[PDB]
Amino acid sequence: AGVQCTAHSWGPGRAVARLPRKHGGIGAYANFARGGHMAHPTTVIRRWCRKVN
Amino acid sequence: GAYKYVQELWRKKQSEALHYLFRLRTWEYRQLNAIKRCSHPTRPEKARRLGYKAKRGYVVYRVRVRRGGRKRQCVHGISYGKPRNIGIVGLKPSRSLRALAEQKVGRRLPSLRVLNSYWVAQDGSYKWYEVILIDPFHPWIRNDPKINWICNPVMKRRECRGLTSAGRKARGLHNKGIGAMKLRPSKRAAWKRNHTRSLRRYR
Amino acid sequence: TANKTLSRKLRLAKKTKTNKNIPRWVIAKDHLKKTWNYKRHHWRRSHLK
Amino acid sequence: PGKVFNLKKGGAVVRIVRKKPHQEFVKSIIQECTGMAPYEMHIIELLRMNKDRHALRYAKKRLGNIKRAKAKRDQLSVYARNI
Amino acid sequence: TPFVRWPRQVRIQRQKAVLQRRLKVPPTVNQFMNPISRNLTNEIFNLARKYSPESKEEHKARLLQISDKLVIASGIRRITSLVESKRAKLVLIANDVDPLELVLWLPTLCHKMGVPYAIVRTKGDLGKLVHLKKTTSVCFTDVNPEDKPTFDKILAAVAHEVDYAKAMKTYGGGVRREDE
Amino acid sequence: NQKARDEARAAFEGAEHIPKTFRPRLTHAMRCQLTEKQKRLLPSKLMKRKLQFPKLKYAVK
Amino acid sequence: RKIRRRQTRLQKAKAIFPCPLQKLRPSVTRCSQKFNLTQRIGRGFTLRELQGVGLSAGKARQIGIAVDPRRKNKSEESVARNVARLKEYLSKVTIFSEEIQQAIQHQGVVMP
RNA sequence: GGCGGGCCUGAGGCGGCGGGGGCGACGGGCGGAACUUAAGCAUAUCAGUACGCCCCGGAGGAGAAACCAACCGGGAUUCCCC
RNA sequence: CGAAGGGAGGCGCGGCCCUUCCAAGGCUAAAUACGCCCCGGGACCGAUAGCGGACCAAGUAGCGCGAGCGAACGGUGAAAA
Repeated sequence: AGVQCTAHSWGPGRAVARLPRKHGGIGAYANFARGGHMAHPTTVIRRWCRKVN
Repeated sequence: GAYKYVQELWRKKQSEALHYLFRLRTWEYRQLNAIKRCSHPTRPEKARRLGYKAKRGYVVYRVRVRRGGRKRQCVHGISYGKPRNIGIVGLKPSRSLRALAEQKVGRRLPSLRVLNSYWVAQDGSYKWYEVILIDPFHPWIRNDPKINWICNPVMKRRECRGLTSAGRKARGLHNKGIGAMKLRPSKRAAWKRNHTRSLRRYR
Repeated sequence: TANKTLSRKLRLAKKTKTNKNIPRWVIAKDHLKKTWNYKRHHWRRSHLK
Repeated sequence: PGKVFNLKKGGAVVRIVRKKPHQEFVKSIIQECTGMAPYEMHIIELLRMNKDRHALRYAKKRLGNIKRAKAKRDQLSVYARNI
Repeated sequence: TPFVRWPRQVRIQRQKAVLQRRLKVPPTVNQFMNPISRNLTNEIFNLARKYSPESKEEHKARLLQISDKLVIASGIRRITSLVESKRAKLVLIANDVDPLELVLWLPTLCHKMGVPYAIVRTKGDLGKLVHLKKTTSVCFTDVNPEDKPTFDKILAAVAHEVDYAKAMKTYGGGVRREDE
Repeated sequence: NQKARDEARAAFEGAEHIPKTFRPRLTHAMRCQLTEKQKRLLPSKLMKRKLQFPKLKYAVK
Repeated sequence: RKIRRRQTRLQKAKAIFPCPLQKLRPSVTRCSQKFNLTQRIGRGFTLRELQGVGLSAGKARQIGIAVDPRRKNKSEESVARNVARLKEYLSKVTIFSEEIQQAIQHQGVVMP
């Protein structure tokens, strides 16, 4: 999710923030970008079950 | 009892008589093509040891492999990157030239299944090996309980999956016990079973 | 172009034949409320091929 | 140390397990037909004169094992006596 | 005229013959390239015809629905056992066997056991005797009381013409191109 | 078509090598497989040992 | 997974109702000095142990007794423990050639 | 010398039957990186990984000891716990 | 370069034992893995979220010579009355 697209930082001199942008110039690949990955994606490796004696 | 004598005559490979016979053959083989259909095994005793039976659906082909070390295919000889990974001539193939001979006859004839191969002759330039291949759709083979397993679909192009004797040697499967405990289901599979993180429920 | 191949011409023909709007009865039959065919092309603005 | 220390080892009875001519005949017919390899002929020349350490040294290089080369030295010796 | 570029297979087979007449063939191989005389070959072959197994057509009417006649045994594996057991009284081996290593040791094991042997010409001819396309070796093990005088005559000329001692020392090998 | 296909099926019915259109459906894999008679064929020696030591029913108390 | 394998054992048990799911297997001393004085189920009875109960390898396999040709007895005491195993099983076994329905299938390791 | 046969090695054609190509997984065979970690960097690590190529199957591979051990010993393979 | 009885016992070499096995041929089920696809469930997401794509026509419209890139757009009402 959010990583299926091809986005690269436009660079440092185009008057735009350095976040990754799609070919058109659309913000991508970040928590703050619409369509971007979760900053820390939720995962099934969480221990769902605890232990009791 | 004849085949006992041939096994011992063929243990004397540098014998004056075998030397003439193997010089005459290494000349003939050089004159022919790399993969050649042979009307019969040239080595009947070794073919019979490795399975060949003189019935229909049993074919022998001689494959010629070029002798020598490998040169990595990198343009201009340059393999960029880390210095350990440099070096293009003098590298050594990971599979015997016997295994290559069986992979070469598999590609030329993908309609046949490979059983086993044996050394026939060598020169400084080339080494010749004869491969016994089986037609898995012949009536005699399908109905013969001894070779009927070659007709199973899971034995399709066995050389391409390292399942012939020479491929098995190159995968380290002739060795068993200490030395071979990280190459048993497969080298790749052992690494995957060792490096798996279990993450059980009641961890 | 005035010299074209039948194969090139046939694909171009299909493009012309299917550059049509939704039939008015289909809008009624399907109760579409979305009349425009979005696959419609214009020679000046669109580049087929 | 490759054993544990138990002075009273043996509190059980131990089942101890006990230990072709035609093959020699086939070799005799093939020897008559083929003769000796060139490497063996040289060990037969050395065993006639240059002696054991030279013969063993050539044989350990050619065969690659001391037990195998020592055995070849003994086998070739019988034919070397009568040179 | 005789300047044709013959097919590659024809050239290789003509050259293989030329090389075997130029290289020094070791004595054991040379014994196959120097077979027994044609007159004797006819005489053993005539006697073997008087033996022989059932013919293919005789086996066909035997194989519709319907004795110990002495027949020549065939095949290296049976022949070796008969030579080793001294059951054989004559062994016939063909000059040409594709892997000569199949029959190279036979003259040696026949002399050791005392069975008389001869190297006859063409395995196709030895096949005609047993009704098979080709066989490495045929061998008489018994012989009819009626045909034992002929057997004695043939076995004597086999001894006159076959010299294991000379053939194991001939090293005939190669001739010179000029020597045609 | 049904009539011609039916009459033709019947004509080549009971013929060795019947036309491919008239052959069973199956799949490529099934049409290249081994008949369960061919797959269960055992060598004479192995089959003899099956008869020699037949499968049995037993209960352990 | 627990459910899938329980179903598989129930399906196999139904397939051979009188016969137990598991074959009689030998008692073998656990290896190494750390475990020498403790015994565990092994793979198969040796041919020497089978001779003590007078059963052939093929016969023993028919009566649900696992047979190991590779295993060699090692100690006289091992043959005696294992021969006793087979005798207790041979009494328990009831070879049958509707009473089969009233037979009670054994569950788990035969002789634990 | 030239004409027939047998055998052996080839050559063209015809019949029957097979092969080829597909699938973002799992599986087998190969060829094979570098970013990265070492607070630099060459061995090392990444990684026997990405990717490239070849080959199956409903699983595959492995498999009935030229095994481990050192015992009051086990006993083909695969898989899990440690 | 090349054996004959040979292999192994986790420090090489030479000797002598011991324990343990038969390489250089072949087959084999089960337990194990896993997408497409179907089925079911959820302390999951709730339209800038959740797949890129909930919308009659999404890998679509559009863009790039090409490899390839790739959107946006849910909701009248109980009934279209």
